Order: sequence, then structure tokens, then C-alpha cells
Amino acid sequence: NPTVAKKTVSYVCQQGKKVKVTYGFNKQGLTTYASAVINGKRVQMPINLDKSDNMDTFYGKEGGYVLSTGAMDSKSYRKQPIMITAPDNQIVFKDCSPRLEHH
Ligand code: NA
Repeated sequence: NPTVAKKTVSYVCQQGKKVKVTYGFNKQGLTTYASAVINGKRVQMPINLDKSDNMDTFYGKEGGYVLSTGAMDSKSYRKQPIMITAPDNQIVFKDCSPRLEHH
């Protein structure tokens, strides 16, 4: 198993939507998957190495839910805004930033 740690981020999205996403991480601090409960079911989206590059990271298969964001690693992951697209190509969580909890 290359996943050795997992970390969770809470987001606030447009249209008052909220989503919590758990990311798996390997020993190098890269990510291995994104997971979120979507319509009361957990959806597991492995990192898509066909689509991901130096600028953009994508999780999920073609035909499924896809999380898209910027560069993701153990340094960056809690600062990156995300979006989640449904299998039918509708954006179901839009313009999601990680929540400020600072006093
Ligand atoms: Na993030």
C-alpha cells in the first residue's frame, strides 16, 4: 500500500454547499486518492495520473466523479481550492475553498 497517511479538509463552496475531502498520501508527501461523501455515499477517487500534471491534479476515472485542483502535496494541500464534477459533467461542488477556522 503506497498510502501511509490520510488528511481531511473541510470546504465551503458556492450555493451554500460544503464538502469534506480526505486525501491519501504516500511517503514522499504526494497524494494517492481523494474521498468524499457525495449524496450520503462515500466516493473514492484515485489520483488520475493520465490527466494530472505539474499544474493540475485530477482524482477519479472518466465516467465517474472527478475532483480537480492545483498541485497537491503535503505542503500545498490545505490551501488549494477544488471543484467536483459529476459523471454527467455537471459541477456539483463549485469554487470550493478550504474553510478559515482562525480566531
Ligand atoms: Na485543499
